[PDB]
Amino acid sequence: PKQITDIRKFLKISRKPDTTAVIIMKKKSKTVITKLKLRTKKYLYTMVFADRKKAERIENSLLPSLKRIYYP
Amino acid sequence: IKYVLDCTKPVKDTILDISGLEQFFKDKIKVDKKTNNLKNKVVVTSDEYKIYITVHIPFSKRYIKYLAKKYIKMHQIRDFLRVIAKGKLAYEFKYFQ
Amino acid sequence: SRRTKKVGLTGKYGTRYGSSLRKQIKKIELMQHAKYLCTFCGKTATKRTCVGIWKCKKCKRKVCGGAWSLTTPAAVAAKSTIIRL
Amino acid sequence: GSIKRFRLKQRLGKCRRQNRPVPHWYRLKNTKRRHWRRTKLGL
Amino acid sequence: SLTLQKRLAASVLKCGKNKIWMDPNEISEISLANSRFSIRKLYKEGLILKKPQKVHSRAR
RNA sequence: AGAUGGUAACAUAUAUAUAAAUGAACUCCUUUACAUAGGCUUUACACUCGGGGUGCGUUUUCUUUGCACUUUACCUUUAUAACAAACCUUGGAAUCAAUUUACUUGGAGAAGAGGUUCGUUGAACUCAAUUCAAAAAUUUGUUUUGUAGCAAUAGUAAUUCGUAAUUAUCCGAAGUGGUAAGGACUAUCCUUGAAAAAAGGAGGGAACGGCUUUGUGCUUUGCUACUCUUAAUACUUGUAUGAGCGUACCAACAACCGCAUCAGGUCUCCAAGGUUAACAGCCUCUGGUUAAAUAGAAAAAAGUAGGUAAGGGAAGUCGGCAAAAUAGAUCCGUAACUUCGGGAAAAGGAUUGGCUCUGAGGACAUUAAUGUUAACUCAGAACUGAAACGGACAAGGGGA
RNA sequence: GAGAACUUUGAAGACUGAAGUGGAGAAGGGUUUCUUGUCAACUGUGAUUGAACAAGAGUUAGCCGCUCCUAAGGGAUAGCU
RNA sequence: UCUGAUGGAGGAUCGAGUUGAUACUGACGUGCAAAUCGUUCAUUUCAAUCACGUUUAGGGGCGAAAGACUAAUCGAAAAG
Repeated sequence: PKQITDIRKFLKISRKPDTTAVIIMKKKSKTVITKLKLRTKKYLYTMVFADRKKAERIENSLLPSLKRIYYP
Repeated sequence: IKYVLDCTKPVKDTILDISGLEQFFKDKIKVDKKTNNLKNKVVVTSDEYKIYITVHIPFSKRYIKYLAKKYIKMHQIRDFLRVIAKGKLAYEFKYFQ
Repeated sequence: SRRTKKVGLTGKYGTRYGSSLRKQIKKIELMQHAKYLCTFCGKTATKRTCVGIWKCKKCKRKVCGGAWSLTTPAAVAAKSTIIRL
Repeated sequence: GSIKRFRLKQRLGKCRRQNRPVPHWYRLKNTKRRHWRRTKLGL
Repeated sequence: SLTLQKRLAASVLKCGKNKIWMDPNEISEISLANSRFSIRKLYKEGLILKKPQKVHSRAR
């Protein structure tokens, strides 16, 4: 498992052919924070989003033919 | 900080009163290891269906459950009653099963 | 304070073995555990490592010597005769 | 033991197989029988 | 008769064999249970319980 | 035709992925790779204390109460942080200084100051990202978020709902030192405490672009955008991932060996609480058991395993055989003899409980003075009791 | 259950007392393991129990081991007897 | 020279465990047992203890030496 913080690196990894699935995790903190995890052949890359607006925008902009799995 | 213990169900069954409960909490909460110095810092208010304890010092919510169990044990009620947490700030009297 | 009147380092042996044997072993353990002058660095920090090997804690350099002392009279005499020429 | 050689394990299986009783239908027309605790097969 | 159920219940509830309790009456259903699944189901419905650990207070 | 920073110790490739930093023959090293003893120290696990939450229990009386749960793996060169060391730069030391529990170290360069690396560990440290202010054709201070990713989706403890689902918690601090490992050391040896497979580093500098062409791999003419490294795909290659074997159970209490379901023997690891020096003894929690080639009743002799016995105290007996006698700890005192080390726990005295107190022994910040907070360890004094207190357990008889 | 001191369940009184009849393994054993039946003999008393008897079933690895290396050492080759 | 600390040596001491086996000449002696049980006792940083592997084979081995041990067999094993 690898955590990545750069949004451009995240999208660049997502667009790659190896990537198959994106995992969406949402949970209440104290506000709901989320974690987006691309599943590649080598590693599983997660980025943590504190806000909801940016997380939704990234999820929508995410390439759609790769399958989505929501854990909650 | 306000703690609420409801007794709506038991007193609707009329198996228990509110005046006795409230009096018990008045003379039994011990602050500074003393049983009758609630004064300004800790107060207990009144309600026809619930009981409210307002606290301004370090306090443990488990004390209310302890005292309620004490009361229902003294009045031979504890065999049918349980104190269950409702939310972050409230207890509630519930029957078995 | 002074711990032993005369037994010295042989106090580890207690009363066992003869007094003469303990005194004789003391005489040479004294010089077996002593520090010697490292003629290469000039610091008195040469200690016995094994039965005939002496290492300088500073030089890290080791030298063949006697069993219980860095040098033996028979060896120093021979070296003196050799260097005379 | 738990760790065994292949040949030893096959021998154990064979010795277990030879411990079964005579078939009933054949009895319509055994003595070389052993118990794991009484007689050790030593092999 | 209920040795199998005791073993399975201990394994399922992750406690000792001596810490499981069958309902003294209504043991026919317990005997009918012969799998981890069934023992889980009828523990959830309350025919086996896990007896509380013996109290070892530290107040003294 | 083979990159770059730092004075240096040394560092740098973060591509999905730190993959590539030319390098032959021939060499030289390193790792693998090693004893014992002693203490000091760090970390993890263990244990424990207090707070918050949840559930249960006691509740004649007392009890802000007693108990349980409150978790987080490998992997990410895990990044960083911190620390023992070693090294580099500067520095230039006697009024010697730094420093350890201990000793260790220095003009062959110490202290101080600033750095580098390895090793311990593995989210420490604002660690990362983010909000807000101050530096410029990207740096420093201030918030939020996240158990750093794994990760909560899993576990655990609860409350509900047809009978499979919902919900809430999973966080604020510390102490003891038991086990294990690591580190830096010191000491011991007429004892110096394996090897190889395998892997790495270096020294050295053999070979050298591409397209076309003359002549017999070489000289040559005309042009330049090319060599390595990782990944993917396609085709060819015989079918272009991961062979075979062990894996149940006992390990003694009836699964082993003693002719047996035999009180025998039989190797290793984990190791809770109380009392305590203690992994002793005794009692207890988790786990396990309540079974032993038998039961019931009676209860005399005798046997066997123990107890206790007035007065005397070895008269017993081959012989004090057996048993008894204190026996812990603290304080005091300790002879002959001696190889000077011992003898020695010589001998021989006193004290010891409980309770209520008193004194001593540390760490952390502010403008010489004031607050916050921890460990059990010693010493002393009152009071108290059927004069008893190492109350059980445990535990020298001495001497000539 | 025909039959219960020694099969099972619940309650109680106790024990083992983390140097444990607690968990993992090695040697040795070899199916004793599991489930379902079951009692002729055995389980030195009983027995409906069982490590007995009967029928079925059960052991899944690129990462745990062997396999590889070398040690004390063994065998063998060349010779030579 | 003397005193107080520090330090942690020793085929040093006590002592569980481990390894043994002093005494009761206890029990048992048709035993639980062809050597056991109980209490007592010796031993615990070293000439220490254990396991596995390996070497030495019978007029031979091995022996801190008892004619000990060499698979319940030893002043010459066991098998034919």
